[PDB]
Amino acid sequence: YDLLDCHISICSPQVAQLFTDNFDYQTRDDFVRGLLVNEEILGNQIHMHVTAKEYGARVSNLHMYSAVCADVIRRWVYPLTPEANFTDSTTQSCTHSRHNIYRGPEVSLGHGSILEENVLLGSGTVIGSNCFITNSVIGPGCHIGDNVVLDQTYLWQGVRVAAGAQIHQSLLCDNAEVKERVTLKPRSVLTSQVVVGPNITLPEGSVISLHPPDAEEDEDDGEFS
Amino acid sequence: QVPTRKDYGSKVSLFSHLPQYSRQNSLTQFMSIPSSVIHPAMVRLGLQYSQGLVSGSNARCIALLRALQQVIQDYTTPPNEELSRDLVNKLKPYMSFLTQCRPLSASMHNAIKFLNKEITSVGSSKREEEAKSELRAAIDRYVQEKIVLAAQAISRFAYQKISNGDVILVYGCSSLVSRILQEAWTEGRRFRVVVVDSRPWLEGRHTLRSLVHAGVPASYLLIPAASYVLPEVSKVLLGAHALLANGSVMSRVGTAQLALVARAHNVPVLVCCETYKFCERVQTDAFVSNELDDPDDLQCKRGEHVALANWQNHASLRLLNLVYDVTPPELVDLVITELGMIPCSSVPVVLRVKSSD
Amino acid sequence: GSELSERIESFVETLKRGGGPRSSEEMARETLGLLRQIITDHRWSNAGELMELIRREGRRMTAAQPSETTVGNMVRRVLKIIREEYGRLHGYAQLQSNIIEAINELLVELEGTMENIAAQALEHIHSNEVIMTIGFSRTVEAFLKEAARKRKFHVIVAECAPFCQGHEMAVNLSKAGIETTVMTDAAIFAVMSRVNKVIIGTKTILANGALRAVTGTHTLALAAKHHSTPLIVCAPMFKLSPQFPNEEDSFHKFVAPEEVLPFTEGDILEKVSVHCPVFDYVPPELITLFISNIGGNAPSYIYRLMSELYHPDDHVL
Amino acid sequence: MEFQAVVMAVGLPVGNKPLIWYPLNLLERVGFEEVIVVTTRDVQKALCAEFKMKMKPDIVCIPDDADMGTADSLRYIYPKLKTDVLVLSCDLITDVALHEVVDLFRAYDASLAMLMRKRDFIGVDSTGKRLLFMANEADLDEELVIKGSILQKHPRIRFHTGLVDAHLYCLKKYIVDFLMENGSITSIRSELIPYLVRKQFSLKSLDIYSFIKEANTLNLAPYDACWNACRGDRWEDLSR
Amino acid sequence: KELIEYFKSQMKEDPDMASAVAAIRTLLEFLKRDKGETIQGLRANLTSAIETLCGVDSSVAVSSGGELFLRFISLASLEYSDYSKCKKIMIERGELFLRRISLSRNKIADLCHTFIKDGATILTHAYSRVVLRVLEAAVAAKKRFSVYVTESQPDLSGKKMAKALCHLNVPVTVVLDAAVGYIMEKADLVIVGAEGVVENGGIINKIGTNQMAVCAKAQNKPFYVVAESFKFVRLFPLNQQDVPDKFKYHPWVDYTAPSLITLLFTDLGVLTPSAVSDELIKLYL
Repeated sequence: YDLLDCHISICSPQVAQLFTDNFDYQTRDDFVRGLLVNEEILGNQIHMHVTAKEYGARVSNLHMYSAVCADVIRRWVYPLTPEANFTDSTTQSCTHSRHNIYRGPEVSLGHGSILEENVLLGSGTVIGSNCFITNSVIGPGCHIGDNVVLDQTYLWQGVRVAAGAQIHQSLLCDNAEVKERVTLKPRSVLTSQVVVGPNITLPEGSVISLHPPDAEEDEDDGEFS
Repeated sequence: QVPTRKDYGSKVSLFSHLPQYSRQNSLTQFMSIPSSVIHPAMVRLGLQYSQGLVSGSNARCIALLRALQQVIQDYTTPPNEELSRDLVNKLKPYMSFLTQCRPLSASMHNAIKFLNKEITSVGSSKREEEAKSELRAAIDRYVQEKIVLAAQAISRFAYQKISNGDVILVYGCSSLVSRILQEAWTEGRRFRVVVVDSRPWLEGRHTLRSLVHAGVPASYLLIPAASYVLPEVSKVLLGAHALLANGSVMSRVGTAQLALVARAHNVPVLVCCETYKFCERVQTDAFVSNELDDPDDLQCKRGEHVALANWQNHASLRLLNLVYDVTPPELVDLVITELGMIPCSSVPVVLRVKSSD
Repeated sequence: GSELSERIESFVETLKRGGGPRSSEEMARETLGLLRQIITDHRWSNAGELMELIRREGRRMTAAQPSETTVGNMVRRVLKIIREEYGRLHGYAQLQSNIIEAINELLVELEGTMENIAAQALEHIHSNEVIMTIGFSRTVEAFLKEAARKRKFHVIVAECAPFCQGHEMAVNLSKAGIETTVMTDAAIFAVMSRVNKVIIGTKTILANGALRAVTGTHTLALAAKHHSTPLIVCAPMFKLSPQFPNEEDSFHKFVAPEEVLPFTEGDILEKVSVHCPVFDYVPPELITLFISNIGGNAPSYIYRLMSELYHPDDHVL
Repeated sequence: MEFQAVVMAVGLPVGNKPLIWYPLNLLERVGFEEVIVVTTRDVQKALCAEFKMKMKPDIVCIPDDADMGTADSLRYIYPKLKTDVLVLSCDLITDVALHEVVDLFRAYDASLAMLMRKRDFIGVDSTGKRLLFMANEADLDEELVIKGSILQKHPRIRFHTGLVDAHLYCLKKYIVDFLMENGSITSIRSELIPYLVRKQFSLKSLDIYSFIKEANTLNLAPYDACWNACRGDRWEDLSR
Repeated sequence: KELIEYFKSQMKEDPDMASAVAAIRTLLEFLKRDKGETIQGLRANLTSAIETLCGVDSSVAVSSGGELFLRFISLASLEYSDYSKCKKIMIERGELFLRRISLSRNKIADLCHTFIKDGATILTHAYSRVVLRVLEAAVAAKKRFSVYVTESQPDLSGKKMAKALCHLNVPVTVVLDAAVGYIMEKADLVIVGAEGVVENGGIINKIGTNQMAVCAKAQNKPFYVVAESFKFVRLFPLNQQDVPDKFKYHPWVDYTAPSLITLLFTDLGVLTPSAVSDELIKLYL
């Protein structure tokens, strides 16, 4: 039970042969669950390798996304680190400070803004005064207000956070916006320029997007309908 | 009766007088299964000491006193003898067997001394089970006060010193320092703790657990990263295992080195020790009296390049794993005892208070 | 042409991914061969155009890995060689073969470095001596394994906690019979009372005499300064860098924290902050003597080797 | 005294030597100054007179009933035991050094410690000493089931198939107290193993330990292992 | 508030009188004027008295003397069971303790001035009566030496010390307070008066002391510290902020490491700095 699946299954071309034969095998665990229960027909014993000194995982939740991102920021997938810039792009290069603080170019921090643990700042993300950012990834070209807290949060590019906003364990997608006097709860998802009006606190289960039936609701300049 | 354990591996030329045993073999291969020479509780204590299951000094002394309670409860009086001489004549093979299992800590030595002073001070006018219940009551009252009340007093004296927004550095595994940090986190102080660990015990992970089950933000690193983290560290809190007559701190092996780097980074160190872990015995280095663990404990798993696997085939190869070392009294600032905040230069003087003089 | 950029990009992502190759003298030979391939596969009229070119690819190669300074100081040494030849030819067409023969002279200088340190190694070892080293370096183990040919002494190889590479040094020195003692990294001040001198290597010598090296050796330098024992830094002259310590905080190389705290620790890995710096900073006041292939030098003499091997106009690269 | 050895006889000395002599000799080698032996009455209630004809220092032979089990054998000697119980059997000739199971009983303070030597599928933790599961298809309707708490607390469990019980146990006082308080158990090899293995999967709990030896093997009640007993006693009893 | 008025009347009537002895006399007068037959009722009144004496005077010796007086009251309350005889016992014992304290400075002078060589150089800090008493006993013992006194910028009292020494007709020189490292190599001994001694052996003094102490450490000069026994404080300042901030108010108090201090000169004698912790643990706060 001590085996986290990395889904890096290296194969022989007999896998494609058995997938051509068995049309009912839809995905990987279907293939292994059909291969293990039928042994004297189509024998094909699957072998295994266990890694103890290197990292490997994938993402399928907000939980897997948050855990893998917290492992990337805490350098568990070294050499693949954001300050190394393995993708050669000038808009993604960072410098590694103490306590895993990654700082990009032209950030323009303000007075009183404290970064304590596991903070990444992209290209051109302006940060106001008296902020408190921890365990979080901030995208490039963002705008942060004043007297804010941001813990375990994932801000993507183009977002705009006003003053007094308190954001915990959430995810903000591209070009987002939030007004003042807002406080976010854990496991909140904001998706592709959803604006949240003032004096509107979201519950724990919160996914708001532009599509009505796929998300829980659709927001506007006012959060009430 | 009781033989001696064979010395394992090639000993260091500087550590030729100190014994170096192995954990894979034990002394009970040539002993009775109903233990006749040694008490069954004593051989259970020796087996749980030699295998490394009880390694903390307070836990070692507590399990030693529990085994002594089981010895006294299962003790009878022979004819033509007194209890005060037959008990000290019978406990010395038990302590010698415990020494042959593992070199004794200073808390165990002071517990042996206090038990000898207690069981020689009983009167002949008392009965058998009367004196047995008196000695059991003295033992658990003694361990009750000079563990729990001393730990509470040391934690109360440490609460008025730890500030808010502080950074505390700890090393190793100990009950007292983790209790201090737990009571300071629950009492109202907001701080983060940096844990320093060293090979091959990896016991600080234990107190790392004791920092995350209480909700304290923690940081785990090793003794090469202590030089990197000590510019950030404001205060260093350490758990002393033994305090010597010149103010020296006999403790786990990464403490005097850590105290020297902390003094080089202008960070004051704060050892935490009780009066029953003191010594009138004094030493100035880690060479005249020290514990030697197994030479087979230093090998590692870095792929499949174990270089120290067949180390005994090399005749000119020496392997050494030190347990305790000695800090000079020039490096340690605080000694937080239940009587207050004393320097190291006050360590024997409190002993003059603790000898009822 | 194109094959030049093939080899350059292969070198760049080789430095980006891992340590390729393992030891540094092969890497310096690769850097000098790549630089002679760059100067033999291009066209220029002025030396300054090749100077701007080499500055650009030096910026690229140190942007591949900022922690490893050997490629950068080799680019800077080639730049100063080009500057010296342009200065001695200015006071035109024969410049290229002059830089070729100068790079060949630097290669003959560089292949015979460790054996020159071994030739001058007998001037620092007496009989029945206690030596303590840290990490693993082929220069120091070659030093000790040939100094044991005429002397008999003791070497205490202390392992380093991120990667215990001192076990390889212990089993390589124990084959020569130098009475090797293996210890941890926490007992250094526990054994500093008996160690007579400290003979270590390094990764990069800085401009002020300071040095980055394998981690835990600043503690060893502090203990050896406390006990007033001399420090022997057996280091070649391609680990000499003009990069100052306080410069954009890009000093330490942080690696994966698996070797400190494994992934099977539990749910407590989420609320913990584990750092693993594999390098450490030693100031020049905690260093007694450097040993290079040209001889022994003081930490109060590193500025002269800096001005003799590097130019102050190329510190930004 | 720490242990009181109990030797069971439920269906005996058919071989090159007496089958009762090897366990008693093993016991009397390392300590065990007083041995409680249980006589057989299922096949014939006359072997006790054959049991009192040896030359040991001290034996305790008791009469027993015909229809009885090992749990009933421990419940029969309950008012005469005051310490830990170390159970044996007659047809068990072992060259294994006995002190490993006693070291595992003392070092971890286990509630039951047993010895096996290479049907019954057992699962033991990766340390190789503490067991977690054991089952056979004599009492299993389904194929195999594993509790979730023992997988959350112990993520890798090594299973073994060819291991046979040598019937050398180490019981504590409260185990025999619960066995006397629960009279529904008749065969202690299937009762004290499975119920304590289920109760250990609860913090404060009990510990069960096992030693898998690779030196010799035990025997059986039938004639399947009666051919190798003489070959074992011709080459293993010369040192004893 | 009659307590602060009596304290200022006792402190302003004599310029040769310290603040701590005036605070102990004020505490004894308040205990004689209390007449409350209660142990805790007297302890709370004494604690409010020391609260007033610490809110009025920001000196460390005032709170130190009040804590010693409170420990003396606790010892006298724990000794005698009945309070009626214990009140007169406290009054007589406190009067005899004040009589012993009022002769302490002369004892320091005859037991301290023996160390100063003839033809030497003295380095001294700001104004206090103790170093004047030691130096006047030294010149009464027929000794000649050159004196360098720190000007002590926040209140120019070292110049008043130099004026009091020129009226004594001794060679004294006001040296610049930024020049205590300039004249350290000529100062073969550095004797200084302190206003409070913490438990490990360090001292609480005026702000220009501790740097001079490290000038005594790098240049191997014996840094002698002179202080009485009522200045013993049951505190442990680790860093320079770890002193209580009510005694600071440009800082006014510097903590001096006990490793930088050679000797102490108290009423018990010439002591190692480890003796203060011995007296403070048999005194038990």
